[PDB]
Amino acid sequence: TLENYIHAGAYRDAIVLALQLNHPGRLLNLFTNVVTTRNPDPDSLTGLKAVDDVLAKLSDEQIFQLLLRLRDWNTNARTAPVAQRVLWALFKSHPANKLSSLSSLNEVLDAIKVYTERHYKRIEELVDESYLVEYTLR
Amino acid sequence: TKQTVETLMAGERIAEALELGMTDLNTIREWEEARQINPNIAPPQRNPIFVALGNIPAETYVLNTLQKIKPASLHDALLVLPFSTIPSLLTFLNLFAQRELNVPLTCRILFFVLKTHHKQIVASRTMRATLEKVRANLRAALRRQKDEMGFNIAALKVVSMQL
Amino acid sequence: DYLKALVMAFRLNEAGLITRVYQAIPYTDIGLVVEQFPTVYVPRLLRFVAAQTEQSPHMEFCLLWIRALIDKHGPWLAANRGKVDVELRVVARAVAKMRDEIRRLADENVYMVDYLLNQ
Amino acid sequence: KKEKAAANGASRTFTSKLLVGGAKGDYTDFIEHLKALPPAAADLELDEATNELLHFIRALTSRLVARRDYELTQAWMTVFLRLHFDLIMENEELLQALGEWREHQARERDRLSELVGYCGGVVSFLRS
Repeated sequence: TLENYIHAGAYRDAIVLALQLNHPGRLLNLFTNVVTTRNPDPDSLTGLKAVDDVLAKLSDEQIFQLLLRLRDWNTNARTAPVAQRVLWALFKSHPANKLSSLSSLNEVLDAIKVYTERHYKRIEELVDESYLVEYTLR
Repeated sequence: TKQTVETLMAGERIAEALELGMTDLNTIREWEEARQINPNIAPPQRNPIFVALGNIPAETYVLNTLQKIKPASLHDALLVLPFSTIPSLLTFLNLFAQRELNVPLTCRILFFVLKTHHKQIVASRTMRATLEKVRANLRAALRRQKDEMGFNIAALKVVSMQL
Repeated sequence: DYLKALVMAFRLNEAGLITRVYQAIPYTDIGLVVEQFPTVYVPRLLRFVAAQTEQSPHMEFCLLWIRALIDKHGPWLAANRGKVDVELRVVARAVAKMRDEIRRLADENVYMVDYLLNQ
Repeated sequence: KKEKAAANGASRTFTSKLLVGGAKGDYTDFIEHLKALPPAAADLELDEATNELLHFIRALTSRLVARRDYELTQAWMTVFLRLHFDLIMENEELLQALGEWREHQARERDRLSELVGYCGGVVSFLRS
């Protein structure tokens, strides 16, 4: 299965390198490009199964680093949604117990929780407004 | 006085952007229907601006010029448009929904449009059809991005309880 | 039919009667009724279905009433505003209280269910 | 009033009738029992397809398929899943029970949220 290591290890090595980088990072842009791929096949967490997969094999200190950046991507409305979707793939592919443990977690987790709640209120309000369409039509 | 210079400027940018984008969409669907006749030999020849930009989809050229306008001027600028532009706009709005491109923005602008064009939109069956499209897609988009944060906030509450 | 009775019950101003005939009508007829209903009694009617939303466990019914109301008499409320802006403002309050009470609890629960259903 | 005690619970022969509900189809008596006592923190915190939790969840599921008591259903369901969520994640039966509950719960949530959503929104628009 050496060919398999070669094909699969590509994006793994790519992302991992991104996370190692404490630079602003095209990590955002890698995720972003891969979560809105105009062809969403197959139907799963990121649309590219490979992304769920490399998400699963994740190094734990790097899971932490990923959250540390995620909380930063939640401050801007623009970068927010992609953050929400990787957060979603992350939480769905990992049971809570591995995640409860550490490898300073709670403060980051609370920034995440707070800002996620904010955008929740925002989007709900937008559904309420969005019904305007429903009336205008009929 | 000056407000109308702003408004007018921000009007022309969206109007012509929408012209280019709409023509582009129409050529590509033409090429679609043309290739489904004979798959071999059929070039797109798109407007040079897109290929100049790094060969981008119409949707995003439109979306960008939009996203670029000042929040405040966005209102009067929307209002100042000729109606001839409107259907195209809905056709793009649909697309913004279909790919979940900047939902709160595509919303805000969609409301601004509907608030000022009720009767006009509900008149022509074509515009109403595109409006049903954006209805569906924008509703589906909001749904998904809602449920996502819900699950997210459930898991966050559960690990916060677990700690 | 029912309409007739409701217009008389308002014509008499007798609150209890209005209520009896109000809860009397079946949910399928509400459209028909609100459609044929006199506009002058529409603001008053709103005040009523507002106060009913926030003082009697009949959610689906009252919300349906407001729904078919704004549906059939929306432009009217729009253009008029004036005193109706008070009526409106108690309807909004009324759905708001109804919103944040039935939403906040519901989806939260189901979201947790979802997480549990996924392990 | 009752909706004041409902918001009080979430801040803070019984099992007989509830288990008798398993024999029957209407947990109605039990529902009234619950509607009675104000310190449900004492009561709710309390083998083989005849343990109380499966049947309680089944009772909320039963109430959902009615057209009444959404409010106390949700109120009871949140304090249920406030402390029992770690214990029921271990068993399998109440998982399938929650899987059935989520169905009805979903349908009705959709219905009601479209209604209060539509109304809340359009009214917020009209007052502009």
